[PDB]
Amino acid sequence: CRMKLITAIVKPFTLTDIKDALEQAGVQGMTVTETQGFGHTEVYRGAEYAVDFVPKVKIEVIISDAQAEEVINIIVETARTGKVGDGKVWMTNIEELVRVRTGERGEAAL
Amino acid sequence: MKLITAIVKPFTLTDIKDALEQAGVQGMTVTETQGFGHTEVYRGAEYAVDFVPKVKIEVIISDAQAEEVINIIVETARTGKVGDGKVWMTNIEELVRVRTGERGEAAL
Amino acid sequence: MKLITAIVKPFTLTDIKDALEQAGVQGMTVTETQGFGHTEVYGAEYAVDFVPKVKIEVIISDAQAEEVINIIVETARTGKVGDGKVWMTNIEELVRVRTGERGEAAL
Repeated sequence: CRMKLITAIVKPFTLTDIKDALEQAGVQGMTVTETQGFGHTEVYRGAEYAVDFVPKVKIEVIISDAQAEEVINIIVETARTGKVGDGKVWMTNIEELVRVRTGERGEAAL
Repeated sequence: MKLITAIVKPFTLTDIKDALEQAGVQGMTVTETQGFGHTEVYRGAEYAVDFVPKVKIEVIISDAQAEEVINIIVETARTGKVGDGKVWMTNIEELVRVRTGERGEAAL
Repeated sequence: MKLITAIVKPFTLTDIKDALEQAGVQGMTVTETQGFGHTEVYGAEYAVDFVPKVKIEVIISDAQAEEVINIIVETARTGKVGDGKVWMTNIEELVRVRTGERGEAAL
């Protein structure tokens, strides 16, 4: 069983819907971090400073390769609003996974 | 090169930092992140109203040390109570030190 | 498809974004993160000192990966310790949320 990390950067107000849709599908362990994209600029002692940012959330969930397609579609179809900046979803390969409490590995750790 | 990522209870953070230093492992970075533990309805929409604070720690380590870094994090983050989190490894295909331009193992 | 990640000093952020933008590279996201700089106990130790950094991530094709890495390395460099690191990880699937485009079409 091959592990995969699904990462998505989406608009913040889609978070709860994304959570609920993944829970409904038996997918748990989602974590979320606040992040930013860029929208003008100002100068101060030799550096440029953006004064305008777009708030996003980065969500991550770990699942088996067999669920990956389903999970990606759930996130995409739930995060979409039709406006620019709806975000991206990408997959990365996980070579080893350990559940801290039990020491379980692989599928036993999902 | 390998990236070790772990999401653990916040209060284990500097025990983990100390344990990795003792094993000669440095370069850790930490970001605050949230898990989920309840939901509220407001105008036909659902809003998560309950989050669990965690920290996301990342360390870049040679393949030779990857397994002991994983097991050091696991034993030090472990409380036995639920929510202890997870540790995982992803492959790094290129690594560069910004200041010197060194690449690969020279960049650790 | 490749993910470029960099931990850099926070005052380089908009310069790096400017440089990448001039090279036609878009989609950068940035997250505040912390490195370590003394300690007291409470029964666990507690570090009272952290060094602020910014994590930047940009997704690019294999073809541009080396250009992007050098732009970030060159723009983020100050010459003083703590300048950070840049690393590349493989992306196996990429989807643009608004359209459903995949792969190269999702950049």
